[PDB]
Amino acid sequence: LSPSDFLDKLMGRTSGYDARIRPNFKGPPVNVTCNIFINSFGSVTETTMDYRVNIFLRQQWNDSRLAYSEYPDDSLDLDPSMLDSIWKPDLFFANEKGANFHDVTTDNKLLRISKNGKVLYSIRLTLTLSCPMDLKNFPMDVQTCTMQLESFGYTMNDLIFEWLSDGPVQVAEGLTLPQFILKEEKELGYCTKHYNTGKFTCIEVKFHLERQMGYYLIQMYIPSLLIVILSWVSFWINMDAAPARVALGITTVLTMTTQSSGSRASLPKVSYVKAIDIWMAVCLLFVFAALLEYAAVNFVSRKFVDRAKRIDTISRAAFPLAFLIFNIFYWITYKIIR
Amino acid sequence: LSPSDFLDKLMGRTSGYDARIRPNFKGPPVNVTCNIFINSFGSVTETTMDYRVNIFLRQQWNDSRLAYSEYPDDSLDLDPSMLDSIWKPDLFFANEKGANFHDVTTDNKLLRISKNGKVLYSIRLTLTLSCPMDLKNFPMDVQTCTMQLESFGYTMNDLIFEWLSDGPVQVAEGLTLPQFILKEEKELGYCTKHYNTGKFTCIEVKFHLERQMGYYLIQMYIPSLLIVILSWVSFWINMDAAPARVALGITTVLTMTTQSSGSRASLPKVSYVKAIDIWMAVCLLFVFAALLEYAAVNFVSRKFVDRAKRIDTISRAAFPLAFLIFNIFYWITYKIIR
Amino acid sequence: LSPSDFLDKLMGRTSGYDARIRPNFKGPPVNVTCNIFINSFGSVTETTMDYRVNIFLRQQWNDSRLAYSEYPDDSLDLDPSMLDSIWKPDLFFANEKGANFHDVTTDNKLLRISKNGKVLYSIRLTLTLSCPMDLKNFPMDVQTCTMQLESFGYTMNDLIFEWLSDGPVQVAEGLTLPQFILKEEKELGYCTKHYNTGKFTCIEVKFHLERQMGYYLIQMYIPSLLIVILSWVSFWINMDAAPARVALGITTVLTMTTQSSGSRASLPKVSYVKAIDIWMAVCLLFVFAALLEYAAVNFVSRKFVDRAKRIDTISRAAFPLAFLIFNIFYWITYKIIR
Amino acid sequence: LSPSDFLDKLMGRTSGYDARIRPNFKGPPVNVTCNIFINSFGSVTETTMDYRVNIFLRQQWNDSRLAYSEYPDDSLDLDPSMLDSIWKPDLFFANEKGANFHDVTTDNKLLRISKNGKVLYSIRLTLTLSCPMDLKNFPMDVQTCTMQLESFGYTMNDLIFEWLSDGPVQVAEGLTLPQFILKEEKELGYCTKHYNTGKFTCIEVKFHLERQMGYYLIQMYIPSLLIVILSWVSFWINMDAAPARVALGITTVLTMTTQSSGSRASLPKVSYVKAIDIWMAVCLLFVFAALLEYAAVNFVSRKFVDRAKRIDTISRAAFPLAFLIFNIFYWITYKIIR
Amino acid sequence: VPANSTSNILNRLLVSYDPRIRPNFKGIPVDVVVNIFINSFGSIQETTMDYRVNIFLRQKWNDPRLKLPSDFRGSDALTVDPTMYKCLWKPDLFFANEKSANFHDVTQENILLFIFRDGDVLVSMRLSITLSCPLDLTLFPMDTQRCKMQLESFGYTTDDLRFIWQSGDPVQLEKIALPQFDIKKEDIEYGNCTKYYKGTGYYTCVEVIFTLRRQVGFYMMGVYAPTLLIVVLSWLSFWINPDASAARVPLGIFSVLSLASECTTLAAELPKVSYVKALDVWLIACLLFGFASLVEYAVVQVMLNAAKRIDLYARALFPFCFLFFNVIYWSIYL
Ligand SMILES: *[C@@H]1O[C@H](CO)[C@@H](O)[C@H](O)[C@H]1NC(C)=O
Ligand SMILES: *[C@@H]1O[C@H](CO)[C@@H](O)[C@H](O)[C@H]1NC(C)=O
Ligand SMILES: *[C@@H]1O[C@H](CO)[C@@H](O)[C@H](O)[C@H]1NC(C)=O
Ligand SMILES: *[C@@H]1O[C@H](CO)[C@@H](O)[C@H](O)[C@H]1NC(C)=O
Ligand SMILES: *[C@@H]1O[C@H](CO)[C@@H](O)[C@H](O)[C@H]1NC(C)=O
Ligand SMILES: *[C@@H]1O[C@H](CO)[C@@H](O)[C@H](O)[C@H]1NC(C)=O
Ligand SMILES: *[C@@H]1O[C@H](CO)[C@@H](O)[C@H](O)[C@H]1NC(C)=O
Ligand SMILES: *[C@@H]1O[C@H](CO)[C@@H](O)[C@H](O)[C@H]1NC(C)=O
Ligand SMILES: *[C@@H]1O[C@H](CO)[C@@H](O)[C@H](O)[C@H]1NC(C)=O
Repeated sequence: LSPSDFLDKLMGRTSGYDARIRPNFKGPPVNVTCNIFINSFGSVTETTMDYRVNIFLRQQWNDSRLAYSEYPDDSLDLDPSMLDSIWKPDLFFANEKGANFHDVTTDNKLLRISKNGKVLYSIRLTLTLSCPMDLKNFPMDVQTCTMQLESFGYTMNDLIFEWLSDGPVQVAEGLTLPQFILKEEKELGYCTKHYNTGKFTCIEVKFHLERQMGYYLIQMYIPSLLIVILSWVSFWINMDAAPARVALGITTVLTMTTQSSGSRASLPKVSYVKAIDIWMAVCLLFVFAALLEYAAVNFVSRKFVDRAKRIDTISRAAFPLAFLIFNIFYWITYKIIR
Repeated sequence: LSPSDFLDKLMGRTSGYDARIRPNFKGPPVNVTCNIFINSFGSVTETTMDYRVNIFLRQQWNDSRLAYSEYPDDSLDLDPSMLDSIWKPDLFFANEKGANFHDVTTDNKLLRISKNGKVLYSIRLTLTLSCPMDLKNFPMDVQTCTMQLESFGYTMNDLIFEWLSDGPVQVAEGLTLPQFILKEEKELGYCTKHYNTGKFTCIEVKFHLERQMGYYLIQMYIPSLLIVILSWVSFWINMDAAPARVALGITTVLTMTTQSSGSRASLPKVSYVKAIDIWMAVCLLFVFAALLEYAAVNFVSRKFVDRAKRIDTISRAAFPLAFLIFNIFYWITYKIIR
Repeated sequence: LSPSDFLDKLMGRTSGYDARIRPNFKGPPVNVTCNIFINSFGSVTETTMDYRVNIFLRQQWNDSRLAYSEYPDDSLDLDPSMLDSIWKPDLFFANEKGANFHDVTTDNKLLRISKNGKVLYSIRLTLTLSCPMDLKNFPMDVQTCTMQLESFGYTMNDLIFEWLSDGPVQVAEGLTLPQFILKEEKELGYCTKHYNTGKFTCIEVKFHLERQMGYYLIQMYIPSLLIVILSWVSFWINMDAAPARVALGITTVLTMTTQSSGSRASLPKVSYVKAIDIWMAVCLLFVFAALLEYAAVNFVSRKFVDRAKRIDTISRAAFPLAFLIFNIFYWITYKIIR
Repeated sequence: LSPSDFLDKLMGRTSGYDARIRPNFKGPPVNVTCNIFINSFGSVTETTMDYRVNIFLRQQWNDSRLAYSEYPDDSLDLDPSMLDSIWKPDLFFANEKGANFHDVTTDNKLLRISKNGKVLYSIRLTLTLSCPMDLKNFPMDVQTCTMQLESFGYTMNDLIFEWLSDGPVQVAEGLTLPQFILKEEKELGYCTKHYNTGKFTCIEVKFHLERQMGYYLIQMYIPSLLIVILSWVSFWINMDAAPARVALGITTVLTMTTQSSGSRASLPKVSYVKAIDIWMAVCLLFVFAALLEYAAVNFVSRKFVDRAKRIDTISRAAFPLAFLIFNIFYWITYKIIR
Repeated sequence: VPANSTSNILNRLLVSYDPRIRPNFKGIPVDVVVNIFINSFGSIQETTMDYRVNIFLRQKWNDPRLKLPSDFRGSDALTVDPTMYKCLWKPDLFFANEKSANFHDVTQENILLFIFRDGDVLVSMRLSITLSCPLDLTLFPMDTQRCKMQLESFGYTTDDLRFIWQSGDPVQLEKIALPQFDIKKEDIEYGNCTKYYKGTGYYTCVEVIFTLRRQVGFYMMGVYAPTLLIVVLSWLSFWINPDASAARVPLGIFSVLSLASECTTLAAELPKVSYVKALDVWLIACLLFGFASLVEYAVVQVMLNAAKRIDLYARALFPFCFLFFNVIYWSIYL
């Protein structure tokens, strides 16, 4: 009746249990029920195209070799120490760059056994997973970052993963990311990797991540706008103020270049065009057209100053309208219809 | 009488002790009285929202099976290498991002055993715990960081955590942070994680940190203030010497933009607005407005020079008072709150 | 007949199978066929001159004393635990900097057996391999990054690795490199290293990575061109507005120098000159040339204004011509290689 | 007879072998012959004063017990897994900071045994060694990176390391370095450490690194020289064309101080002077003196115009000559040394 | 048989020698003599307030159970395979002002072991430890830091264990040389601290304290003299006549621009500290001096609407006050 003798009979040395032998050997495959609980979510670095998660992974599976009646308790708590004696199914995260355990004062595990053998195995992991990104519309991007639970040694003919029915993927009440806002609607599916060695089972949970514009807004768009307003003040100037108008235009151009360098430098290296780049280059071309408009009026000057002031007023009344058109088109095409 | 046979009879091989079984199996739960001794504190980083500590964690409990009546000495210290045969409770930190031990010349550990059976297990640890910071008022913030001593594999029905009555959390005499002011008001609260499996205990300790703004002040605020007074003295120049004002405005605005870029670089990306960001942006705005007023002066002045000098004098005499009222409101509303 | 006794009679305590002794001892070598699956590819930092891969090495070989007749099924999968108890060939990557396995919930490795004696061993790995770069044409380069598999402690007389004939190197469907682009053609070969000990076998794959000019172009080339045109603007201004052109040229020079320094220092330290160096240096020269043109027209004038404006307009109408000629020459000499 | 019973009768639990001792205990010491084969070479950074190498170290020695007579062969190859059962001479690199084995598919080792007991033990090791660097002449230096081998628990009375007569140190064909030029003059020697505990034996090999100056040429020296040769044009210009000369001087000084700050802060922190710093300071001072000369001309020319033009021509014909003589001494004193 | 019977009858499961039980159990304490050897020293990253030392720690003590009878009569010492250092009792030692440490295992565990006849045991273990020493950066280029290393015990109280240094030559090092600092091998003060932790008892701790002096070479070469020449140039502008007065303004701008860039660089290069540093003192000094030159130009501009007289007073006052400031500054922060 003693616990030590009972465990020894169940799975210890004196038991007769074998670990390398999955349940139902040379028979039907296993049906594993996997869930998780997310605790820490962040380190979303577009540089490495990765994100960090700390998860209380949980796997349930039934092995008929663990079924008793001595201890009438339906469930049972064990010590992670001898856990390695039982058959714990192979598993990995095909989209992990570097993974780690957590070993602090004991092995972070939970081995809960029922009266029939419905083993439950909890394991606390940290994962630097990878999710490729499509930044065609970067600041307003809706990124889909995945986690793939997938077997490695045992094939689908012997090991079959599948999610839980109620609350398969959870999160910690009070979870907020600096930049993004994690959605409550996660997508669940199978991926079913099929290599040449055989058909390996697999899972896929996709988290949708919406990027809060706040930072890029209060840091890039608002400056660029103020700079364009300064350039329009420059538009609204006489012709004989060469130094002042030129100083204003060049200040605008240079601060625009600084903001563009910042934007393009806080990001990874890619081959396509980013929205922030579109906006920054458009404002840069606006201010450059202001400078070139001053140059044109100065060339026309040396009646001609009449037509010069005419084109000056025309530009003053037009370029605000062109910037309004660009603003409206841009915002409706990125933030409204997408 | 012998020490080695005594240990082997108490908690070794010949003993009837099983290191995988809490006392009172399927009985009342054991209540561990944890406590801390922080040896250092630092590496606080607002980038990854974490800090770092190295601590002599301790936890003491009671197990009757370790009662010895041979050694009359009440207490007793043992070799750390014996822990591999004793029941040390499972314990992890929830907000942990990365932890480790420190095994230099021995795996730093301590086991003490009283006569009635009371046990004390102490261990040195180093941990990069996570502290989500609310940077609404960044340079003057009061960040509330947490440490959650949590359990794993032992429900609240079998394992309970509780602080020590007197002086649970201690500190070292020469404990000082580079840019923070730690407080002796450390909050002790219950955390009581409730997962789907069961009710797991969790004990939180909260540190109230106050950032000291010496560095930020002398590195950003003071240079920006100097550049703004520079853009001010740009007014005391004569209009006919437009190159002076041109060069001064350009030199001021470019430096202001570069310093704002450096500021944002020293900080992470975040949706809400940061105080220092407000101040940097408004100083850039005052530079913009001063250069714009010079431009409007040149516009009005091709009498006209009379109005130009009038507005320039009004500016040179009032703009400082506007900066002053803004600064007093800013400091009085972002200093007395934090 | 339980599978425990089966594995015991096959490779366990019984069977006289000593993993220390390779098959065909004092006989012919062990012809290993090793193929690869590439799950991820990236972190190709030019500064470190290396590249990171997460691969699934799956090598097989036909040894003896592992065949059987108990299970009529041709194929067979075992528990990865026994993988360490049998002979695993000794191989390494002769161009690796830092390599590791991936153990999460189990040591990620696969063992498969057949009835004829064949064996398959597939061990996930992450390798930070080394690749030498010839950056003489940096933004347009086709790098031949090589991965070498070789042996250690087993000569070509006892262990030779020969690639698989059909589909030896594979890649994931949804693979995406941010900067470079990967080809579907890999170059397989033998390097057959010869040390002072004996002859060690070797096999090498060469991936052709072709760089995308997107980011480098949108970040350096386009702003450099816009700044160069900003400088060119100095020729349209009136000659009497000396301060305007002065400030313009000075700002152009300073910003171009900053951009060049940044872009150059972001790259590694190398003697061989790069094309980006050529471009930034010639743009620097062109800005300096506009400034020097202004200086020389001042030197000419102070009816000399006629000759001054003549040289000024000659510059304004010629410098862009030379810039465009040089641009087409540069692109046809650096881009045709592809 | 059989390889299993053979390796049992030899250096196995059935044999009288004792791996906890050296050969001929209480007798003469061992004459260990060491030799290393290099594979890679890099990470040479003056910041940490280190350099990285991955080497196939090799130690040959004598162990009379392993001599056998069952096989006709003279040399035999064994399994690395048996290495841990034979003697091994303690060995470390006294000038290391971080060092590691490589574990990929195995523990990368090699263990040959000749019929005369001559053992050959080879091990792959990656080493971040340290090199005290003397930067008296930084851009053109001849460093003396060292590698030391020495025991730690066996003294000269028992263990004696020795190089190999022929081909003790090799380098893999095709090896190239980014901005260094490895020399084939690798000078060997004995360091013979003498501690307060014994007379430890030792070996050392000194490589000669000849730095490349192409990067520093095309990034610092050539830009500085071009900037100075540009500034010189200001002298040829009349004292009336102020804006030209002032713009030239000011932009030259600004770009020169930018180059100085960059190329001075991108270096380690050393008290002693450096050739590159001498050159940067001297060019900065040349352009500074050009500016101060224009200032002195302005002051003189409040006849005076005659003295102004005389000083102008003197400067125009001297400063190039001053730079020529200084450059001559610089190159002919910092190149003749190597 | 030769020397294995020795090793076994001395310490193994074959003989009754328990590695877990300290010597002189329930008797006197254990006096653990100590002496260090420092092989490499540096990586002082003020950004983290730490320094790295690669050393050959050495500690000896007594253990009567490890006595060598005439069974070994060839020498007074004895060296065993380091692999058995884990089989005999060891003193539970650690470093308190430690952030991250590690052994050095390359071709073997770099451990050394000596045994004598009187029972005197000696053990050494190469170690690369990254200690921490809080910096007092008030005198930045002339900081006389005192970076420490306090070896503590753990598990054993002062009633059983007790550390003490070696009489002569306790901390050795050979041909040391650093890029920034200059250790004073004589000013190597060390002594007791004897931690006391509530709840457990008294723990022993012995500390070494190296006095590190920083070389002002790099800063005197890279910032101080440049800024000095900048402020000197600022004075030359006064000579220019106010009539044109179109380049004196950018000259004063160079006196502000360059100085601010230098301050920003040297600030982003050093750690974050509230207390002001002599470096920033000198920087803001030269900054305000250039600023004063520029505002004096502004005044003479407004004075032109006798200005040359103001320039005279400027040439008279600027250098005098600047040189008094430089004198007091050097006399303070020497
Ligand atoms: C596992 O699940 C599959 C379908 O999901 C089923 O066909 C099979 O019988 C199951 N095996 C068990 C429960 O052992
Ligand atoms: C696992 O255990 C048994 C089947 O052997 C059954 O009672 C239980 O429902 C199974 N759970 C599954 C298949 O999810
Ligand atoms: C822990 O506290 C509970 C309170 O419900 C008590 O029943 C139990 O006896 C305590 N533990 C011990 C070891 O007494
Ligand atoms: C353990 O139980 C004893 C009673 O035998 C009690 O005195 C002691 O306080 C308990 N330990 C705790 C509560 O930590
Ligand atoms: C292995 O292949 C070689 C050809 O490279 C051949 O000579 C040898 O006989 C083969 N051995 C086996 C066992 O297949
Ligand atoms: C595979 O096995 C067959 C027969 O057992 C043998 O002839 C052959 O050499 C082995 N190796 C390969 C690569 O086929
Ligand atoms: C090793 O070298 C020493 C000194 O050169 C010599 O005395 C000794 O005899 C040598 N050992 C052997 C094996 O002879
Ligand atoms: C090893 O021993 C042999 C004797 O068989 C001797 O000839 C040789 O010089 C020795 N060399 C070394 C390195 O021990
Ligand atoms: C070290 O100093 C402490 C100071 O209280 C003292 O108690 C202790 O005995 C000293 N250690 C010795 C003398 O070995």
